[PDB]
This record gives sequence, C-alpha cells and structure tokens, in this order.
Amino acid sequence: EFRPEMLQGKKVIVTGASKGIGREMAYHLAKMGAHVVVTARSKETLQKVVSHCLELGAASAHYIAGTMEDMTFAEQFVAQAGKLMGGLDMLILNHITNTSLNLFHDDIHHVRKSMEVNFLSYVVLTVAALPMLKQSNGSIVVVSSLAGKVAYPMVAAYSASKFALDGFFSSIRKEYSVSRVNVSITLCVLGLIDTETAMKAVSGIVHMQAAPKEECALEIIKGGALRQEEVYYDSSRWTTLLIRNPCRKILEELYSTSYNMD
Amino acid sequence: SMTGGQQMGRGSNEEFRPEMLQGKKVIVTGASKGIGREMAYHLAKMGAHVVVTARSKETLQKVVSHCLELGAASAHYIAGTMEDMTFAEQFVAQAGKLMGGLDMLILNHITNTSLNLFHDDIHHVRKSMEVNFLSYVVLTVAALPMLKQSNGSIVVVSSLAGKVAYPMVAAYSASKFALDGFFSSIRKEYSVSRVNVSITLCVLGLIDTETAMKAVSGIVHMQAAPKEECALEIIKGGALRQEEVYYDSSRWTTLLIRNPCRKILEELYSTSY
Ligand SMILES: NC(=O)c1ccc[n+]([C@@H]2O[C@H](COP(=O)([O-])OP(=O)(O)OC[C@H]3O[C@@H](n4cnc5c(N)ncnc54)[C@H](OP(=O)(O)O)[C@@H]3O)[C@@H](O)[C@H]2O)c1
Ligand SMILES: NC(=O)c1ccc[n+]([C@@H]2O[C@H](COP(=O)([O-])OP(=O)(O)OC[C@H]3O[C@@H](n4cnc5c(N)ncnc54)[C@H](OP(=O)(O)O)[C@@H]3O)[C@@H](O)[C@H]2O)c1
Ligand SMILES: COC1CN(C(=O)C[C@]2(c3ccc(F)cc3)[C@H]3C[C@@H]4C[C@H](C3)C[C@H]2C4)C1
Ligand SMILES: COC1CN(C(=O)C[C@]2(c3ccc(F)cc3)[C@H]3C[C@@H]4C[C@H](C3)C[C@H]2C4)C1
Repeated sequence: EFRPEMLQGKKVIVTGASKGIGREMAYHLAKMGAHVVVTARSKETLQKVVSHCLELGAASAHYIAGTMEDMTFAEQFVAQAGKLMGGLDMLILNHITNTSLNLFHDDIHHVRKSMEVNFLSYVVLTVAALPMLKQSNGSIVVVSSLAGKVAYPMVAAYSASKFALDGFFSSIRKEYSVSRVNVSITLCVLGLIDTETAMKAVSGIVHMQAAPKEECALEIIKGGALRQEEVYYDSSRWTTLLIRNPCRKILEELYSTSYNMD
Repeated sequence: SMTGGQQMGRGSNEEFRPEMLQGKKVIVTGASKGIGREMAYHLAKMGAHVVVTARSKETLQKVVSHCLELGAASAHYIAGTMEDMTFAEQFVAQAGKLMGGLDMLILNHITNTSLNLFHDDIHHVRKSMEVNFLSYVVLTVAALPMLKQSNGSIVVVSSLAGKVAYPMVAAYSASKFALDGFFSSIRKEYSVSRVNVSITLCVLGLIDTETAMKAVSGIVHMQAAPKEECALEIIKGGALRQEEVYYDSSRWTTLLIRNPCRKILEELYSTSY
C-alpha cells in the first residue's frame, strides 16, 4: 500500500518533464516533498515547471536543458543532477522523440531516431545513474506503452523502441536478482493518456477513450515506490486484464534452473 | 516455359511440400555457418535459386559449392558486413539482379555475442541494435518492391530471448524484442494496405550450432535442438506464410511461448482506427 511520505526527501530525476505525463510526475513528487531534477529541451518551459515544483513544496527543484539525441548530454546530465541533489534514489525515464500515426514506407531516419532517443539514451542514463542507485538501493522507472507489449499498425519505429526497453530492462532485472543488486526496475505499460500531444496525434483517425494524465503520473510513481516490476494503466478494464502475460513469468521461472553465475 | 500453374492450392496453408521452394528466388543472410548455412542447404535440395551473404568470402564460396552439388537452380554469394547500411541496401539490388527477382528474404545474421552480465559495454549495445535490428529494417526497405511484385515473404530469425527475459543477454534481447515490435506492427499495416507480403517471426530455443555451443559452455546447462531440423522449420513457416514459428527442445516451452491474450488485444483494438 502506497503512502506519499515514501517520496519525502527522495532524490528523483524526471526526463521529458516540461510537459505531459513527465510534468505531472514532477508536480506529484514536489507535493510529496521530494528533491527533483527535471529535464527536456526547452529551458523556458522547464523554468516554469521548477517554479511551480517549489510552490507545491519540493525539498529542492532544478532543471538542466538539453536533447537526449546527444549521448554525451545524457551521461553528463545524470552526473550534474546527482551532484545537485547529493545522490539519487529514483530515475524516471520518460522522454520520447516526437512521433505520429503513419504507415512505415522507407523512413529509416525515424526508426534510428526513435531507437536512439527512446531506447539508447535510456541505456546511457541508466549506466550513468547506476553507481548512485546501488548506494541508495534506489529504483529505475521506465515509461513504455501498450505498443511496447502488443502490435499495432502506424507505430512501427515507436513500437520497436518500446519493445527494446522491455527486452533490455527485463534482462538486467534478472541479472540484479542473481547478483543481489537491490535496484528495482519498473516497466510502465500505458494506454491512451489525455496529454496534448497524444490527443492531437489520435484526432479523427483513432476512436478510443483517453485516461487522465494526473492519475497516470501518480500510478507510475506508486509502482516505482512499491518496487513493482510492472505497472499497467489504461481506460479499459478489458485491456488491463489482457495486458498481463502469466505464461511469460512461468517460462522465466522454469528457465531460472538452467544457468550458473556463482 | 510452355507451362504454368500453382503449387499453392487446397491444404497449402497447413501442409508443407519441398516443391513450394522449387524455382523460388531466396536471400539468406548470415549463411556462411550455423542455421543460415543449413537453410541454404535445404533450399538448394528444394531446387531454389539462392543468394547467400556473410562477411567471409572464403566460407561463402564453400557454401555456394555444396548448394550447387545439392541441386540448387542457381547459387551465388555477395560478401560484406551488415554494420554497413549502404552494403545492406546494395546487396539486395545485386542479389535481385543475379536472380531476376525475389520471392523470399531470410533475415538471419547477428553480431558476435556472448553470455555476460551487463557491464556498460555501450559499443556492444549499439552494434547489437545496428546489426541485429536496423540492418533487417534497411534490407526489408530495399527488398519490398520485388517482394510486392512476387507476393513474397520476409522471414525474421529471433530467439526465446526475443519473447521472454533471460540474464546475460540484455543488448541481444533488446535487439530481438525490437524485431517483434517492428515486424509485427508493419504486418498489421500490410494487412490494411493490401500488401501481399507475409512476415514470419521465428522464436528459437538453444540450437546445436558451433557458436552457441561455445558461448553457452560452463554458463548455460540446457538441451540443444538440431540445427538441420531448425533450418527446415524456419523454411516451412515462411513457405506456409505463418505469422510465427516456434522451435525448441522442450515441449513445455512450445506450449507456454504462445501469447493468446496478445492476439485477443490486437483483434479488439483493430476496430479503433
Ligand atoms: N500520452 C499517451 O497517450 C501515452 C501513451 C502511452 C505511453 N506514453 C509514454 O509516456 C511518456 C511521455 O509521453 P507524453 O504523452 O506525456 O509526451 P509529451 O507531452 O509529448 O512530452 C514528451 C516530453 O519529452 C520531451 N522530449 C521530446 N523530444 C526530446 C528530446 N529529443 N530530448 C529530450 N526530451 C525530449 C518533451 O519536451 P521538449 O519538447 O521541450 O524537449 C516533453 O517534455 C513517453 O515515454 C510515452 O511513450 C504516453
Ligand atoms: N544457435 C542458437 O542457439 C540460436 C538460438 C536462437 C536464435 N538463434 C538465431 O539464429 C540465427 C543464426 O544463429 P547461429 O547460431 O546460426 O549463428 P552463427 O553460426 O554464429 O552465424 C552467424 C552468421 O552471421 C554472420 N555475421 C556475423 N556478423 C556479421 C556482420 N557484421 N555482417 C554480416 N554477417 C555477419 C556470420 O558470418 P561472418 O562472421 O563470416 O560474417 C555467420 O554466417 C541468429 O538470428 C540467432 O539469433 C540462434
Ligand atoms: C505521441 O505518441 C504518444 C501516444 N503514445 C502511445 O503510446 C499511445 C498509442 C499511440 C502511439 C503513437 C501515436 F503517435 C499515437 C498513439 C499506442 C498505444 C495505444 C494503442 C495505439 C498505439 C494508439 C495509442 C494507444 C505515445
Ligand atoms: C550467439 O549465440 C547464439 C545463441 N543464441 C541464442 O539466442 C540462444 C540463447 C543464448 C543467447 C545468447 C548467447 F550468447 C548464448 C545463448 C538465448 C535463448 C535461450 C535462452 C538463453 C538466451 C540461452 C540460449 C537459449 C544466439
């Protein structure tokens, strides 16, 4: 059972926190009395988020602007954020590259950009954050989607990057379990969220219910705080019930008696 | 010449026959050894036209020779690295010119990988995504016009590590999961765009290839399935236009791998766009 006091005094990074779900997470964390470091490209929008974080009761609030297309910026950002807060308890990996609903034809550029921003930068940010996370027995929160678990048309590049997140983070979670690394990994599988970007992208074409961004952001924080392996948040109760793969968890437990690492 | 007809009649979506590959124009990547080499050998026996690729000219030459001996209608190789996106794009054009078209594209190559705990090896994370996933995308883009012409097939070789989580294969698993997300999404696109190009995702367990046996030695203790039958099962699925192929030593694995809930969610969401 979650309690907002679990985040009181915690040192948290939130990526893509200038708008949408990311901004909402920063706001909830601020209300909880956490130390926050927010990032995105827009200095001006980040400044506004930092100001209202302080107004909500954040123990401290800072921003560092830059693009996650740059792996050097991603690595340096974590070092600077950790130096500002004097450590790190939670790393929330939320940013994605701008994407839309379009058929795939020959845009290898958009496939590469999505893999770099949505997946490779999460790996670099994890590598940079891990020593501090090992010190605090902290958590890694990875924001994904239904399109990161099941197939949908018009999101091929986006889906590839979200699936990669699962393959990578679920594999290191198994490694941490056998290596006795007390760092939790929360994969967040989300449905349609009423953010300005998502509403604009699904206008007309798609006909489905959007869930509120405020509660979504809170559910993500809850899972990370409770050290839940996975979080599921969608409008439909049919979706939430079918998204779980119990056979996958059984296969993994059956195969855990095949390797040696001692 | 003074003949015509169709191999694909009643039952041809369920029961395989080697004659379905007779005269077919097939590309096999990473075909100098392992499963890839075995696929080239089966296709040769079936009387298909084959174009093999891998980096080693010398090993590819040997594979080409054995294919011709087995009864391949034609057999050629083009050597190069799949780290090079220019080579990947040009390879398909050259292979298509050598065969006069393309019926099946078998995406099988991977970068050299081992069983090791994640250790911030960023170069291995990147090279894995590039060779194992991004080159498959470039090869697909290059091949698609000819596949559209022949109502052809794309065969994507993946792993159990491309469906479920295992330790010591983080970057490899990321690259194999990405293939699923990408190829399963475009399969849905082809269905609504009326693109008659099938996509077969192959989910393989441990296979007795020299590479895999060497890599698992003293780290992984599990039953290895024969490479010969594995290569045949992959060909079967592509020929039958099966969405997915599963091949593993354990019968418990073959029963648990399928995700019926995933197929239900997709069918439920198909009435939203
Ligand atoms: N909303 C939904 O329907 C939905 C559904 C499923 C999953 N999700 C997941 O939720 C997360 C957030 O989505 P959202 O809908 O809240 O998005 P959003 O409102 O568009 O915001 C994305 C954030 O990422 C930042 N960003 C974009 N490009 C960047 C770059 N190159 N470098 C660094 N930051 C960059 C943006 O700020 P700047 O432009 O100023 O850089 C922005 O703050 C994503 O991981 C998404 O996959 C959302
Ligand atoms: N064996 C198993 O247990 C197993 C299990 C599940 C799935 N699989 C999948 O099966 C497929 C084949 O595996 P395998 O065990 O048969 O592997 P393998 O014998 O080691 O073959 C890999 C092939 O790819 C080539 N290759 C490597 N790097 C390359 C590059 N940069 N550019 C182009 N070609 C390159 C290799 O030849 P060169 O070095 O001469 O280039 C070789 O022909 C892969 O997709 C693998 O993921 C295998
Ligand atoms: C900007 O995209 C934001 C919106 N995001 C999603 O993940 C939501 C979905 C999507 C994906 C990309 C789009 F462009 C538009 C919609 C994705 C999961 C669900 C099924 C479909 C695929 C449609 C919705 C809801 C990231
Ligand atoms: C290059 O080796 C080839 C072998 N390959 C596999 O995919 C097989 C596995 C693996 C993965 C990478 C390795 F290096 C070693 C083993 C993978 C699927 C199964 C469970 C485990 C993960 C162990 C085996 C069997 C690529």
